[PDB]
Amino acid sequence: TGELKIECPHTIGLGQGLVIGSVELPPVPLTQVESLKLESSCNFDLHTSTSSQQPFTKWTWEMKSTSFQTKSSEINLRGLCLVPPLVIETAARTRKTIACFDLSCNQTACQPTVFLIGPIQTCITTKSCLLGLGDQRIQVNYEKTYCVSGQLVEGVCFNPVHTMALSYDIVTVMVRCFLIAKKVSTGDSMKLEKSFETLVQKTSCTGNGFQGYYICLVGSSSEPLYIPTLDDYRSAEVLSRMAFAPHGEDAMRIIGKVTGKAPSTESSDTIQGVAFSGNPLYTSTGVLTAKDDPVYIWAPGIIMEGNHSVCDKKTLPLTWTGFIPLPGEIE
Ligand SMILES: *[C@@H]1O[C@H](CO)[C@@H](O[C@@H]2O[C@H](CO)[C@@H](O[C@@H]3O[C@H](CO)[C@@H](O)[C@H](O[C@H]4O[C@H](CO)[C@@H](O)[C@H](O)[C@@H]4O)[C@@H]3O)[C@H](O)[C@H]2NC(C)=O)[C@H](O)[C@H]1NC(C)=O
Ligand SMILES: *[C@@H]1O[C@H](CO)[C@@H](O[C@@H]2O[C@H](CO)[C@@H](O)[C@H](O)[C@H]2NC(C)=O)[C@H](O)[C@H]1NC(C)=O
Repeated sequence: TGELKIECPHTIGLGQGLVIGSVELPPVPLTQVESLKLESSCNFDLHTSTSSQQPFTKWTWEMKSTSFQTKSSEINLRGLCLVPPLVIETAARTRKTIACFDLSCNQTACQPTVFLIGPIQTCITTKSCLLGLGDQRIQVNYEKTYCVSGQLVEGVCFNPVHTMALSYDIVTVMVRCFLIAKKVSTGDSMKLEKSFETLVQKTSCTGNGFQGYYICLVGSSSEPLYIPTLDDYRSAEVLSRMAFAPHGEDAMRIIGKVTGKAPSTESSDTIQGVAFSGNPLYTSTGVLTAKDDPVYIWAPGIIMEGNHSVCDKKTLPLTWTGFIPLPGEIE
């Protein structure tokens, strides 16, 4: 039994906050990954979006005798954290709970990371409940916070700044973000990879057309944070940490550079990365930055290219976990 801890605040407050928790489970063989279904015995209202079938290009490597053979094909996965637009943003109002997983994989095995997001009211209704994923049971524990006004962060009770203007103590908090595909008809407002390129590039990249955004939750509970929100200091912070740690923040053995075709029907290579063996470390899921219409990739045993300074064959991860410093008061 794994443990997914939810830190519950003393009050609901302004209504629009969500709780979030997550746990990384033990390795399962690859052949079992396509069968994985999240089950819930919990007394909450599961959003059905994530358990539908979702098309991915599977990209894999084998030793050959540069010394690699890669290949790819299109498959359907279910239960992954591909959250539709507005679902997280309006979950406090709809009273919907999002439960989904990401995959961190080597060639032969995957560690699912289960994410649970939902309304703060769940803390009134629920002390503990169970999720299942394949053969693993997950104990969700809702636990009331030691603090009076904030959250337990690095063993310290902390409340961040709230005002919209400019004016403190500084505490480093966890941020968890989910990639959302969202197109507009006209212009470049949703061209997410262009935002990264302005932050970390010298010269002009021609074709990074992916349209979407990240939706993030800060700490154990917060209102959703949209990335990018141009004049928000927290958005700026998350983007900068993403730009320097594109596979998130926290033995794996690097073998070499690999390329491949995504989707597999492409005549030439559209993706690159670094093949590895040993313990999976980063998530193995992302989207090509080059296509407006998302091309989703699952690349077990390969760290797909996420360096924003590169122009071609790069990706954005489906989920991203890191840390940002927040100004506020320790109490
Ligand atoms: C992908 O990652 C997975 C998980 O990280 C990894 O598979 C695991 O590898 C370890 C070690 O390579 C396996 O450990 C074995 O566990 C059994 C359980 O009873 C032990 O009995 C074994 O012990 C013997 O082997 C050791 C070899 O050094 C000795 O020190 C020891 O005294 C024993 O003789 C053994 O350690 C584990 O079972 C698997 N896990 C899974 C889920 O299959 C895998 O190697 C990674 N894949 C790649 C391609 O890198
Ligand atoms: C991210 O990508 C850029 C461009 O490929 C890499 O920048 C080069 O890095 C080498 C060694 O650090 C330098 O000698 C080159 O002059 C750099 N070129 C440019 C255009 O900046 C960068 O190292 C990559 N970051 C990684 C792999 O972490």
